[PDB]
Amino acid sequence: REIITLQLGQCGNQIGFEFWKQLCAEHGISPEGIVEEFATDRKDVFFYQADDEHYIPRAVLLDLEPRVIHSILNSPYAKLYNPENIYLNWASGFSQGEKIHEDIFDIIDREADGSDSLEGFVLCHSIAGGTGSGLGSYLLERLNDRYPKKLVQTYSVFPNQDEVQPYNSLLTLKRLTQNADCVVVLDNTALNRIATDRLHIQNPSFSQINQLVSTIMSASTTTLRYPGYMNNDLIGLIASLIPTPRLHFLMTGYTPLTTDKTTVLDVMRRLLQPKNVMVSTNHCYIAILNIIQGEVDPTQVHKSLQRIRERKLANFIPWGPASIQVALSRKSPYLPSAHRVSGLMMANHTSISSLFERTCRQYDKLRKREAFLEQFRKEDMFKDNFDEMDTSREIVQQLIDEYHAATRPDYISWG
Amino acid sequence: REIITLQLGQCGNQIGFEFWKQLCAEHGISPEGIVEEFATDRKDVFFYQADDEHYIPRAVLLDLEPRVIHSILNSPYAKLYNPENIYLGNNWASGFSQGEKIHEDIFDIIDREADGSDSLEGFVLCHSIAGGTGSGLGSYLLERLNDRYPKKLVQTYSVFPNQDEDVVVQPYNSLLTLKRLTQNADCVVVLDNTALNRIATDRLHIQNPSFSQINQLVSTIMSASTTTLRYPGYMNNDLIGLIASLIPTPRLHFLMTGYTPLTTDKTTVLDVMRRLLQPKNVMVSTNHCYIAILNIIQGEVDPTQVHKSLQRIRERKLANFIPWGPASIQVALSRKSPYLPSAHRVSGLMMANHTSISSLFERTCRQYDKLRKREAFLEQFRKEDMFKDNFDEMDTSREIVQQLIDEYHAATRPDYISWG
Amino acid sequence: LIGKSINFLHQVCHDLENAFQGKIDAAYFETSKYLLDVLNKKYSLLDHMQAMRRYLLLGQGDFIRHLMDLLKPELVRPATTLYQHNLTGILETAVRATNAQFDSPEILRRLDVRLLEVSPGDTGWDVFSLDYHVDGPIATVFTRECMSHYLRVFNFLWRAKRMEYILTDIRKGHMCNAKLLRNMPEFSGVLHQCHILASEMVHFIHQMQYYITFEVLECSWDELWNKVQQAQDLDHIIAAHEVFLDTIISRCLLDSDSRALLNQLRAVFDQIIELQNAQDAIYRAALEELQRRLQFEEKKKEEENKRIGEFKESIPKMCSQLRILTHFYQGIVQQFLVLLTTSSDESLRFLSFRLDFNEHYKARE
Amino acid sequence: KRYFLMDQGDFFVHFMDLAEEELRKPVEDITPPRLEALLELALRMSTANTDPFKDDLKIDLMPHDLITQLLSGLEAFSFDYIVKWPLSLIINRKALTRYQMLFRHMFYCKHVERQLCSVWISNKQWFAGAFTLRQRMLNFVQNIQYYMMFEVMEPTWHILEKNLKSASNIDDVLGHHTGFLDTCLKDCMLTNPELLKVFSKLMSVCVMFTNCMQKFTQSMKLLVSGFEATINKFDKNFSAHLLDLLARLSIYSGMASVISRLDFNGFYTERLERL
Repeated sequence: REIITLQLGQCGNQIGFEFWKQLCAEHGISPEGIVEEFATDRKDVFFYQADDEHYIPRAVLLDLEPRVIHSILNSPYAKLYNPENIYLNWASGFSQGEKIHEDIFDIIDREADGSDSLEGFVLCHSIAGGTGSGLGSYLLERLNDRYPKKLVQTYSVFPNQDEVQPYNSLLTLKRLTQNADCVVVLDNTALNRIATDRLHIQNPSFSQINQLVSTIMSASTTTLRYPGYMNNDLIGLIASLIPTPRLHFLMTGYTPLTTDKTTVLDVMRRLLQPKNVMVSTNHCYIAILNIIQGEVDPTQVHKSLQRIRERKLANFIPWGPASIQVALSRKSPYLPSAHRVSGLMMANHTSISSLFERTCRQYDKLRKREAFLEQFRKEDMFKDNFDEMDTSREIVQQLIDEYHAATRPDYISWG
Repeated sequence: REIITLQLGQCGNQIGFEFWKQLCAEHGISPEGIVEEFATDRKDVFFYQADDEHYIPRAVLLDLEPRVIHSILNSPYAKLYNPENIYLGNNWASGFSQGEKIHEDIFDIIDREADGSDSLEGFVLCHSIAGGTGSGLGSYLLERLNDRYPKKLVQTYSVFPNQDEDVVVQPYNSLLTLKRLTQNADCVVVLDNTALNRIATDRLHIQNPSFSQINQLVSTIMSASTTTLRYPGYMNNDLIGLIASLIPTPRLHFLMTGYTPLTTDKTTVLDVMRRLLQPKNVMVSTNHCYIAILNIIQGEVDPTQVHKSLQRIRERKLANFIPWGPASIQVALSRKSPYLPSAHRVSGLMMANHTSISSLFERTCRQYDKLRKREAFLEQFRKEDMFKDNFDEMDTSREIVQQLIDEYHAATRPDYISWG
Repeated sequence: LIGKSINFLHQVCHDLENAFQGKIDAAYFETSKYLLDVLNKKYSLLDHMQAMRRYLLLGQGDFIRHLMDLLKPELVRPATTLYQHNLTGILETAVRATNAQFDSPEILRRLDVRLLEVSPGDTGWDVFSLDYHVDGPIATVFTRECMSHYLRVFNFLWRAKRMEYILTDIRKGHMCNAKLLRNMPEFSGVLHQCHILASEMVHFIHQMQYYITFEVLECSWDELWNKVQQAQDLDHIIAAHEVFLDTIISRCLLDSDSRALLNQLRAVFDQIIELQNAQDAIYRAALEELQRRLQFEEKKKEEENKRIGEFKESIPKMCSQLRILTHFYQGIVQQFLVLLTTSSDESLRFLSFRLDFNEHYKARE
Repeated sequence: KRYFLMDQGDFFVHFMDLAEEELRKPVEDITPPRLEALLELALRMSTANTDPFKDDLKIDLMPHDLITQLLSGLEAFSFDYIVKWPLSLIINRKALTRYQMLFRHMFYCKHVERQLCSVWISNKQWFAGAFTLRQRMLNFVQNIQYYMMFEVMEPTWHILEKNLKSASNIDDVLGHHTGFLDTCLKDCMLTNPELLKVFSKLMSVCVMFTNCMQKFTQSMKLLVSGFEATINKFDKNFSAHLLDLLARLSIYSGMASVISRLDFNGFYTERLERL
């Protein structure tokens, strides 16, 4: 029983398409699905095989009325990921999930019977944007309305752009902080701050952030894309990133961001520095899973970790087994790469929630004003009740209060 | 904790740029950033320790109203350095106001290179004292480093604007920027165009070039003096102990330099060592004395004349310390990089408080008295006139330098327990 | 030693005139490499040691999880549902169907099972081992005591794998309580005493599971993969293998030097592998409530307000319904991992110090 | 001799700096694991890239204080040295006990001056006699630290070569080496039969010039007063003993360097003379 990459909306599709290109090239497999003819890492968790041994990666789309995805739809990669997958303000997205609620489960249950069985899904997704919000939070809910014991996770960038989005994001927070198993996340403002470190332009052209996100999202499952001996099951590794499923946002980074000598002692001393986190009443670290890769020495990086435990450049919390945890995947031969050790990192962290509180401040500003809820007909049939928006405040505000309370040492109890 | 060797203003981006080229020669680096074949250095502090030996220097490249920066960026050393450090006045007030209204990105660049260390031990601004963007913007950043990072050593490396008779507001800008050095900076090293002139009429058949060729001299001197901070040895490896043994007061921080082998463009170290004491051999302007004499010999070695070195210059007594306590010549050996050439085989250099800097301070101050009294070179433009009320930026600076004069003159004499 | 060691090459593989202090010491060159080619390739041990690190040692994890997940329906449901027309068949199929197909087909054949000696309670957890069985000369490497030792390595690593499966299936019910659970706000306020017990388990065992990775599995391998190509003599590879296997056994919580730990450790593991059914029994109520609120949501797209008041009355019990269980688990975890100082001075000190990475013990205590 | 007496200067400037805040402390209170990670980073950052000869370095600590040599940061640690047989003709107990626990009586100087200088950082009215003593007492450390090691350096190596490389025979080679070892040490007044013991008493106020005045670089607002009331004390605590103890060691007729090198100033050449 194995798992599938359900990919959705705009951002989620774009990073989904980038990893299903990049990971195909990361194995001994050609971009058209033919095997590299010369053919240490694991395909069968996400790939499937044609009768004629062509690699079929599983671009099982579940999206709505796309602005930009048509260029992905009308490409030679349709043939690589062949199997019948391409079919179709916030409440329009959620209600256009409601009108198809049988088929967005049943066809995926057929695909799960196309394995021996499915254990669950790792969904790439848009937080806010337009139609990807509401819809993704519907379809991933439906899957689990029908599957009361499976996995349905939601990794999604957060569009921190200084900013109808102050409503779309708060409704996405109300849903995903009650609907997502685990959430990997990234911000455009600090990625711009990283882009100023590598290029002498303010990245006017966008849609490049995909190159950084797509390997991190799939690093979250790399203990099962590569030989992860322990914590390998999908919940088998994810649950262990988590003290309690309300502290579920997983911030991100790398040793080199300019990753186009890095030996075992310096890559981890570099990593904990404030330069290396791709995001900006007290704040702590809560976890740091770094999925170290390359020409690593696995009988000296544990010694390095022992020294980094005493280097204390990661405060963590005076409570809980909050820690930095190392996950080697040995470098497979199928392609070359540079900077022969790095720790690609996801760190569970408090300080992502400051940006949630800033858009809560924007939401509190807009709730007195009501200048744009977009006034659509489907929006006005599904979410005109004005109780559904007020219940967003308590659901997000408990995430703020729990992340701030976890910085205190008396979090042993609820509060 | 490290030295973030900054460099500011367009002349600063000649002279600091030339310093980093000379330092990459002195460590041993080819123009791409490929290191020399032996690797001998505390490298990371001064050139950044990359993966594939991309040794990029720890220097910024800021200016205002660019007019030579694009020529500097087309030079072959454009991969020896090109981080995100290059970013955009004639009279001092314009650079202050333009930097204040532009500071959101240039200070971000300074803060990013400041965060590119464990911590700062020093911010060494390579700085034109009187030029149109060293004044204003350079001095404004030199204040802002004291506003944002006040206790760590804000530093400068500089040329004193002491050419006789280039900039059209020479003394007015000079004592304006000396407020930022005396008050807001914490240690500074400086050279004099008149001392370099009389040295030129010994070393060289040279003339007109002067300033742009003094780029070479400033850079080779700065490199050869900071050797102790960047090469190993038994002692004196660190800024914090060494520079404090030269600098007592919050004012007396203007170190100056002296060098032996002016015949450069086996030689007995006895004559090399006596030469460092001569009136011929200091690069800043009575027979002034040395508060200290550093001389870690960086040239060729003799296994017994190095024994004789200090013992012999004790006897020749061409210039005494005239001290207050234990001050004596800090001779040593130093490491030197292999594979580099030299036609002339021996060198020795001091950076220290030699007290001649007192006479050079009285030179800028008598020049500013000559401005305060004549009215004819007040340079009272509209861009400078309502910018400040009473020129507290300079008439106080004359008093702050007079305090420094009353201390340097006292340091020259045995009566250093007080001023005078 | 020359005579003892060199004769297997001919048997099974198929001073005096002051002239001493020379070639007599140096004749062992003929043993030093010629034997290790035939006893690694013709009689397989390069194949078999590759199969140990990839499969028997759990030391690739891929094939292991793939078999267990082909058989999730039929190992939790007792393993008696799988017999000779199942077990040996679906093992060899699993090696073809997962990425373990990147290995030589002739070698996969010897990967089979070794059930527990007398154990009628045959669920896929108490009683299981994906053994690798050896006939011919190499049985001197993998003798009867050595296959008892690899059975114990397999048992500790499979029981740690059963802690992964249980503690993360446990959090999969908790994640249902964060995935289905988008109607009631206050269910963190009920389930927190179990969510943080899960923190004293899955989050705690993240550094334990990768401790087992870096210490028990990876650091063992560097002793021997540097060595099987080189080390003189199969009897001396066997000596190195005995020291290597005793190193694994003493990195593990299994050695005769560290038998004292096991009673405390079993008391930790018991409240792990017994808990799944209990904390799922709690979700029976919450799922019932979720399925009730979901059928109310299906009916909506006004009578549901009394169930929130009823849960507001009930929630204080169901939260406190674990306080006693949490600390009966945690007390013996804390005493065990400090009692762990009475054993392997590098390898198990690492277990103690990696697990309490920062301020769990010395601060939560 | 490269690793003793801080001669791998590019390591040691990094060493007593990155982890300084948990090395410097007045009474025990070091955290050795931090400097063990810096022992790797700061060596790779230094010149160990010229030759990877690190593995011989191991940290050692005091069984019985001074006399084995033949507070922390002050005298923090010293380094063990053992080798296999042919180098062990040269490195052996009577010699390696001058290894293991030496250079500690040199390490405290660099600590005490750099800690005094950290006070100088906290202020980059203001009676300059206090500032001048901060300079002056520091020079008493700095120039004797110059004398202690930045004196005889090349000759001892030039001697060691032409001694050992010509001889070839252990019956003389060990004599040449054991002679060379003491010859290198005879700069360092770490080796002195009188223990120069007034300097050890002076050290008790020297550390106060760091810690008590660091405390004052808060309590001056939390130097015209509470510095000043000790400037007169530090001044003639140091200047009395300083300008007698060189005369106490007036033994010699590259040598006579401790005396000649703080005679050199001319003022305070002595105050209580040998003759």
